[PDB]
Amino acid sequence: GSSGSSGTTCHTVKLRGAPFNVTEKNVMEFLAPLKPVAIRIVRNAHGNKTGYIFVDFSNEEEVKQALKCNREYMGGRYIEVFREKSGPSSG
Repeated sequence: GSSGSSGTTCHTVKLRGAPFNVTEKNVMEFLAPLKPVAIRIVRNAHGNKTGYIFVDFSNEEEVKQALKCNREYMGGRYIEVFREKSGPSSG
């Protein structure tokens, strides 16, 4: 209703290029030593991990550092980290 006001959002990071045997653990060790708040795995329509994992953090730093770990390899596939400007996605 005629809204629109900039407001710092909850920093969020996205991870893609993960195998089928990927879990919250892998993400933790991948994002480590950083420690996120909640690791939400993108479950496609038919429930399937299609190279996509939403991870949130407490302080911006943790996130800013998360980007550092770019062009990495875990599980058995190339991973690409991206900073989600918006932030929240679920709902």
